[PDB]
Amino acid sequence: GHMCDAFVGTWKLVSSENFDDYMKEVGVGFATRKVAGMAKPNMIISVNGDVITIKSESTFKNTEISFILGQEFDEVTADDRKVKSTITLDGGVLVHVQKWDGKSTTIKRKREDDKLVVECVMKGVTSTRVYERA
Ligand SMILES: O=S(=O)(O)c1cccc2cccc(Nc3ccccc3)c12
Repeated sequence: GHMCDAFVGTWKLVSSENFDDYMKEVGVGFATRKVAGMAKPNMIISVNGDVITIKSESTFKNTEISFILGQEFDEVTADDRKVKSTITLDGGVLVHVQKWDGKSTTIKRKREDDKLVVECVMKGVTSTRVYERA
C-alpha cells in the first residue's frame, strides 16, 4: 500500500462551481470556456511505483500526466497552455502548481467523505469541482 491509496480509481464529475470565472482568470478564451465548461470529465488516477498517472477523459479533450512527487515536469493543459508543473503531497492533499508566462495557478485534490474534491485557485478566484467514484 501507499499514500495515494484513497485517490486511485475512476472518478466522475458530479458538480462544478465558479469554473467559468476561474477559466477567465487563467486567461481562457470565450469559445474554449464554453465548450470546456460543458464537459463532464472523468478522472482516472493510478500509481505504479513512484509514478502517479492522472488521466482526464471527456468530450472536450483527453489529457494525461505522469509524474513523481516533487519533480517538475512539462504539461500541455486541456486549454493548450504549456506549463511547468510540480505536484507534491501536503498533509494528505495533492498540490499541483502550474507556472507559465509569469503566471501561476494551484490545483488541490483531496478526499472528503466519498468525494474527490478539486479546488482550482488563480489570484483569489476559486473553482470547486467535485467527483465521486464511477
Ligand atoms: O484541466 S483543468 O485543470 O480542469 C483546466 C484548468 C484551467 C483551465 C481549463 C480550461 C479549459 C479546460 C480545462 N480542463 C478541462 C478538461 C476536460 C474537460 C473540461 C475541462 C481547464
